[PDB]
Amino acid sequence: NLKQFKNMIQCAGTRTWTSYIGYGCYCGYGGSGTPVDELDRCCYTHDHCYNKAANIPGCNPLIKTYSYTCTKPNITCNDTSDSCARFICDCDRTAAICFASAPYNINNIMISASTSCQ
Amino acid sequence: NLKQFKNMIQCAGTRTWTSYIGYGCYCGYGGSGTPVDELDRCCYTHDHCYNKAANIPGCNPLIKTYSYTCTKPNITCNDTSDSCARFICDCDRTAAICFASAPYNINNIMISASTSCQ
Ligand SMILES: [Cl-]
Ligand SMILES: [Cl-]
Repeated sequence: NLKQFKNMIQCAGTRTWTSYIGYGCYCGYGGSGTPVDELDRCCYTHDHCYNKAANIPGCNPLIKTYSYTCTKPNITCNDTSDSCARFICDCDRTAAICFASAPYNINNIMISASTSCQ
Repeated sequence: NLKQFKNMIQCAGTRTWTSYIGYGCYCGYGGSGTPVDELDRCCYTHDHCYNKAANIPGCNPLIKTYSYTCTKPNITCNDTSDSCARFICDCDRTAAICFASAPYNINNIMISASTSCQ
């Protein structure tokens, strides 16, 4: 679920979830336009991943509790049988690692209302 | 913000927000397909409202705190000057009221993976 995604974020990276709350055109709730950079691209993919999760029976991306472990900075998704669980854990793990590896452009914090996200 | 929306939900209606965590094709996170009914259309509109809220400077739908009052079952949005606050409070008030007046088809709970939402 979301609380797990937040912990995965700090597991895999140096920045916590709050630094992404309002980044670019896609980090944080919804969004539109072209993802401004790699990081934004990360959030763009994650949004879609969550959308697809809904296409799975009894699967809610924000409340679904999955199984995972953190051996800082390593994240491991343990689910195999529970498809919904494995799918969402993958979404989050992917995003968490993506966030960690991508550069954070302070120039792109707060642009969702600018030409950039049109 | 989201916490204010939850309270608005039980202010205006009988059912609380948990009642709308996994309903139709659009209640809850994201969604796709055709809203199956009135209630689902309520959620469909809200989602769009939130994602339009981003096109406002310093406006994040999930964390922006606005001014509102609840005189059960009446919700009043107080903001005039703070455009972001005013716009978002409206999104939430509209949804909250829409949820209250719309019928709750239990038959439409858990269908996001079915043919209904494609
Ligand atoms: Cl398993
Ligand atoms: Cl005011």
